[PDB]
Amino acid sequence: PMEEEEVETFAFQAEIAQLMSLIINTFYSNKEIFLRELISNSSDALDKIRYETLTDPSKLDSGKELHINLIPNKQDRTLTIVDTGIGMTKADLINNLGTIAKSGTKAFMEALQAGADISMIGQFGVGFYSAYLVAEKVTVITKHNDDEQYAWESSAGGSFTVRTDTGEPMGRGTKVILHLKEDQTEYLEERRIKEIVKKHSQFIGYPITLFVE
Repeated sequence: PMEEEEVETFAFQAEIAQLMSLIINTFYSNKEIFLRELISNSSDALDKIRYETLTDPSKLDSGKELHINLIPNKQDRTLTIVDTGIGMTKADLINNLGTIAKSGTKAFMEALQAGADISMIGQFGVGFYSAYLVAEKVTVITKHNDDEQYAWESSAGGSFTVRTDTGEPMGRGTKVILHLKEDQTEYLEERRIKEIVKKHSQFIGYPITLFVE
């Protein structure tokens, strides 16, 4: 018979929701920043796992490769960004960069002592939301070794849903699926992608691969 997947609906915090409204209902010229910020999330996520392995190498069972993969789908009108980073936990998903702000990143304190550098955008509620400059809806599927695989999703409107993901398991890392707006079909070209990544993501200490259909 059918299975009833568990679902949970939350609302964006007041100022975040208004920011979401601002982004979508206002025209911006330099929309291309979306890729730079999203790549930063992936690299920072890779830095998280990078530092995990020095103190606990067994976290690499779910994957040792550290890279960013771009998968454009010209037929679906979707741009998929996948990384093999630390992945996100149910806590990190809901307490994302935006909900927790001006509170101070707790992990950063102990991470600093472990020898970690400042490369963890987990508080600044601005970078991640750049996805809505090009996409109408973004879904983020992630799994962290210490947690299950979850799917976060929202079409703005002040609300967002989270659910346990029964789909394809990535092992470890982050999968962000951007549903680009109809007027944003330019970012489905392999050339346009390279244009942005070379320019904005040139100083990435990890391999970047674009899968061109």
